[PDB]
Amino acid sequence: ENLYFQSMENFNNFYILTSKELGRGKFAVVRQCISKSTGQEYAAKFLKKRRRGQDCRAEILHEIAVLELAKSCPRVINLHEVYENTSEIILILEYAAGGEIFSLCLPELAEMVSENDVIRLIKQILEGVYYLHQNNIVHLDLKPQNILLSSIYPLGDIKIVDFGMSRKIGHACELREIMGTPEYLAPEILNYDPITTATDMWNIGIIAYMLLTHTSPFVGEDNQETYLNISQVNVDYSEETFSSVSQLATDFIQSLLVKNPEKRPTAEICLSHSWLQQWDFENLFHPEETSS
Ligand SMILES: O=C(O)CSc1ncnc2cc(-c3cc4ccccc4s3)sc12
Repeated sequence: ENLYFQSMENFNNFYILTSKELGRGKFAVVRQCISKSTGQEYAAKFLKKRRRGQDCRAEILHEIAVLELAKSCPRVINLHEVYENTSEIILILEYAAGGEIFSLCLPELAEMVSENDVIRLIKQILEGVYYLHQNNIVHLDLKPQNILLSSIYPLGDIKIVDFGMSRKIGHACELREIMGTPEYLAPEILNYDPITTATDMWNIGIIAYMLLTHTSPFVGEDNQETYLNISQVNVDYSEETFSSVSQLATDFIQSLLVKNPEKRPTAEICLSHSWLQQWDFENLFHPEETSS
């Protein structure tokens, strides 16, 4: 195999890895790096070209092609550079210093996140997913671990990451598809129904539910119970779980967590939801009744 991307010798001339390991999966590791020339921080993602006995360089090229298309969208993590060695393709990504939005979904941080914050983060996620869907990209892995923040103190802006599972509308629900984290899989995936933009909208429903309740809508004692919860759309909307959650947020979640993907609103329709309509109080409102 000949290498396509910039050499490893150039990587090590231009960047130094730091002792901050950001992430590790079976066939990928993310490590913080610093430009030796500017001191700017980046995330270096090391993708193995050989996985499960399969040559994956074509799939990695398709993933880079999707990041490259979304680089005008500030809700999507930006790709800076690409390097390659014998076993890895290395993505130099924008560093999202706040880490995962998942942290905001733990009971511990609940008291540090307002309704205002949750409304803004969901609006920013919808802006990203709107942009992807207008370009016929379905992300298909929008778990809260795949939405990052530019900062937590104070609360910054969202960055969608990890286009490993992304496809076009109408692609087959193959073996890769049906191997997400069980609790985050849409009902149409459990039924090997075809890929829809509606699958991402299901996941935005889950993210809102988790930010607002600090609980998982679908997870059970075991995968069997998780799969029953999803396939039956068995969701806890109890007075105890929702005592401090507004009706408008409940409406937003309930419009997305529906079994039939065709009944879920689009990203565009979600951006017009009454829950997300808020006036910045520091701006001067111009009413319908003019002074003239
Ligand atoms: O998985 C991927 O496809 C890319 S992951 C990634 N990309 C860009 N910037 C950051 C910052 C991270 C952070 C993770 C983490 C964990 C603890 C404290 C701070 C942080 S900041 S992960 C990441």
